[PDB]
Amino acid sequence: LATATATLHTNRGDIKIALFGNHAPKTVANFVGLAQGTKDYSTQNASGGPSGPFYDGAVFHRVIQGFMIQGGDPTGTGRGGPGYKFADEFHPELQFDKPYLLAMANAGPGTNGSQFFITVGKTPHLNRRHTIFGEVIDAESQRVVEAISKTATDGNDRPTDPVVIESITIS
Repeated sequence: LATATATLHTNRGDIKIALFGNHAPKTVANFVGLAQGTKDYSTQNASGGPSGPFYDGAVFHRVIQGFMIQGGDPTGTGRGGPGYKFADEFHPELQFDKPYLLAMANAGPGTNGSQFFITVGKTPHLNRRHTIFGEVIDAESQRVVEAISKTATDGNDRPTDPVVIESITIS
């Protein structure tokens, strides 16, 4: 299925994710573009600057145990994005019937920006509400995602110890 690989190098470990470029071409192209600094975004990146890799220094600001981990907001608040919205991409072969799925966070139809999430369980109520565009490959990466999901959080589901995406390798 996969047409490319992404590794989120976090301060709590690496997460190798297979990207579904043939099922969600625009979403994957958007994620890869931001990751590498190739996409033209109009806000600031997670390092506060105008250009380069968009997600470096980004946190997972929303972690809910046995549900998912969500990040990719340059402000780390949950209200931010790269300065644009774009369409969802639902594919009949992609649904939330396994854990460890990379998908886009959103505020309802057509609101994808930069925020994404990784599930830690089956979440069928998210079917046809969130674009799936990836899946974590190896068992070790699944463990990092698991450990991140179990981290201590405040009353808003924000981790007390910041989980930081230090950079992202594409390959």
